[PDB]
Amino acid sequence: QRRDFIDIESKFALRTPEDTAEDTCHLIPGVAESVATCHFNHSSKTFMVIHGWTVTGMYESWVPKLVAALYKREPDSNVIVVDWLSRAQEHYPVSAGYTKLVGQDVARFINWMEEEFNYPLDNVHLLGYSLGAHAAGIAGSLTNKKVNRITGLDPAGPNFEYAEAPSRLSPDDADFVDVLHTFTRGSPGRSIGIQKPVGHVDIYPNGGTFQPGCNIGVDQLVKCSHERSIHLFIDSLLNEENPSKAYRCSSKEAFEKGLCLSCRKNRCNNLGYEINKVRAKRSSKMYLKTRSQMPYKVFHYQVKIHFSGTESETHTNQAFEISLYGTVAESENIPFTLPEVSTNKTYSFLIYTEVDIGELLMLKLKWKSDWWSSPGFAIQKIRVKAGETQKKVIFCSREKVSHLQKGKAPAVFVKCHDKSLN
Amino acid sequence: LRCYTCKSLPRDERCDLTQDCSHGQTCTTLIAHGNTESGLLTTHSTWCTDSCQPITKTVEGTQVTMTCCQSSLCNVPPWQS
Ligand SMILES: *[C@@H]1O[C@H](CO)[C@@H](O)[C@H](O)[C@H]1NC(C)=O
Ligand SMILES: *[C@@H]1O[C@H](CO)[C@@H](O)[C@H](O)[C@H]1NC(C)=O
Ligand SMILES: [Ca+2]
Repeated sequence: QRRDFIDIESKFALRTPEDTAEDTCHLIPGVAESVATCHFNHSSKTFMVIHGWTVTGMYESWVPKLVAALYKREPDSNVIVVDWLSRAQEHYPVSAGYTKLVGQDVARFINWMEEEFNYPLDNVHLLGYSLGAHAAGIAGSLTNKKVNRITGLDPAGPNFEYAEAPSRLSPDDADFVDVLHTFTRGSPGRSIGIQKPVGHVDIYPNGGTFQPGCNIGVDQLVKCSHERSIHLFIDSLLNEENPSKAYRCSSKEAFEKGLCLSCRKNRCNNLGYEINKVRAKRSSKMYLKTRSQMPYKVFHYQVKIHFSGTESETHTNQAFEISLYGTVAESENIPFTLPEVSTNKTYSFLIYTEVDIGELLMLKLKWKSDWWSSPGFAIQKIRVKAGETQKKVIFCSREKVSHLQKGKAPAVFVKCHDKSLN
Repeated sequence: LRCYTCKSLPRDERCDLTQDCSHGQTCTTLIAHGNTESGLLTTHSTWCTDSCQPITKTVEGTQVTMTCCQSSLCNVPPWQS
């Protein structure tokens, strides 16, 4: 049958857990014997890794890392690496046009596997990076039956931002499309990563514009925010027990105020491999904060403070520190500044931490910095909502009220109530 | 189950408040003992919690004691009953 697939330029290398770095064995379309030579296990699910644009025409160092993580997590699976390197080492708008041909080559290969060995497409998960997410989506749209999953790892933005659904990744391309947006910084059509939601679940770590640990200090520096999507996904493969929670929110601004930390009917989901495959009418744009390094997981808290005073005082751009103490551990001197701090007014805000403090017990609050007497607010209670545990916690002052004075001693609050939200 | 549901009461104040708990809920008592800008103070908080786990931890010079309970109106500090 080799004659029927001779026009295909993309190569399909079936890597193994012991040999993750090289394209040793190829699954050649039309040659059923190659599938047996490469020892493809017909009883296992298939992960097809699709790379992006490569200025050097060779594999970026993340490829052996993802393949290694996918075999660690799923040891009996088949990790196929799709090679479209010559088409990927061209002027960007040329390479971006080639995703339609690579998509066609991927779909024809998936269809040949279905036809030749009755392999189910419901056992196929496509993982496309940058241009590869678009080619994964194009492929998904050309299969005889829908593929089970497509994971878009920061799909490319220029030429795709205003592209119609057939020309890019869309939710229609697979039964479930999950996207990680990590380099949306720039104006629409001029952002490295796609801005617009293109899946069923579109996750935007740290707002999605840029990633932590990526400010200055082959073109590794210019691409770490883009490439963080793969490492965020690798981390989810390596920590099945402790997934990173994403939260559905109206905007990245409302999520920064701690307004979106709910888990009620898929308002929260797992980032990565352990995602709950929930399809919705409109796409749920989701948010979360992360660390700068692997393990990326953080704990999100909304903090609400009512500031009570005698006289009508207003203070702008005020710096504070919050210390959280739990049964497991503690996380001290967490800074946050408030734009306005007024008398008899309440303020909400998001606080996050890499530390698993456990169940909260104590909260310490410091107001950071004579011609004038130091300003102050009387605080009775602090309400905290914990996103990961889904617990509404109340802290109340040790005495009747805890006096919060600028540059002075911190206010101490202890837990006085707990409620589970589920 | 019926637990006492009171927020940060002074040591020598009795909880006159109650709440009929949900399923799988137990009575908890949180006692905080330590120095304040009003002298060494003992407080007690009580509520229906979904999963209670006993603990005693000294956090920044404040002894925090959590205890757990399965019988009605049993979340009473040791110095009261
Ligand atoms: C093939 O995969 C199945 C699980 O899908 C596993 O039980 C079996 O051991 C694998 N076969 C080989 C040759 O390892
Ligand atoms: C703040 O509210 C309290 C009553 O809760 C009142 O005594 C105080 O005067 C108020 N301060 C101002 C400036 O409104
Ligand atoms: Ca599409």
